[PDB]
Amino acid sequence: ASRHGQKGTIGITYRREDMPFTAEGIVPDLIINPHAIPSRMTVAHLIEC
Amino acid sequence: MIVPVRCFSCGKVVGDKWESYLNLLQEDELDEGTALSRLGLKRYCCRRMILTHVDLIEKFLRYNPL
Amino acid sequence: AKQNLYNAQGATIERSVTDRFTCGKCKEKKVSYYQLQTRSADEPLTTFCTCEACGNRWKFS
Ligand SMILES: [Zn+2]
Ligand SMILES: [Zn+2]
Repeated sequence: ASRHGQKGTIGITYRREDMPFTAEGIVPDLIINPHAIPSRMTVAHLIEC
Repeated sequence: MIVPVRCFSCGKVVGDKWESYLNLLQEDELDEGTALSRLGLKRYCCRRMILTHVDLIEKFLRYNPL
Repeated sequence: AKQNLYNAQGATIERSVTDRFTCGKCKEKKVSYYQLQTRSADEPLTTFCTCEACGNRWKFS
């Protein structure tokens, strides 16, 4: 969970070579779904990021 | 705790750099952002670990076991 | 007598509207709403609906 009440669990795991990746190669640690944003109204999470 | 080995994101070895990053802030009086730059960590996934790791190991170490 | 007749007839709350949705039965845009949340905290408000072209009620999630 975050510091904003976004509790959740791990669905599955991936390695880097099929994790998505950005131009500098910063491969992310973890990906959460966008739909947890609007209905939860958790703006400060985004601001923190 | 020690510095981690091996940044979780990227994989570059970190841990050689720790005491260097310390003495960059002890006598060289240097700003820390430039300290990491001069240490040579230009991606930021690597940069977060040195900048946020806390060293509890010596606070452990000040006991007297055996 | 005029003041008495005015005081006889009572509450007339009037249901402020918008024009975005259409009626579930009449299918016209005179729609009025409300907000509050009913169920537990994990979900948003209820988005109550109240048509005024015919008086219909429905709801959106
Ligand atoms: Zn890294
Ligand atoms: Zn209607």
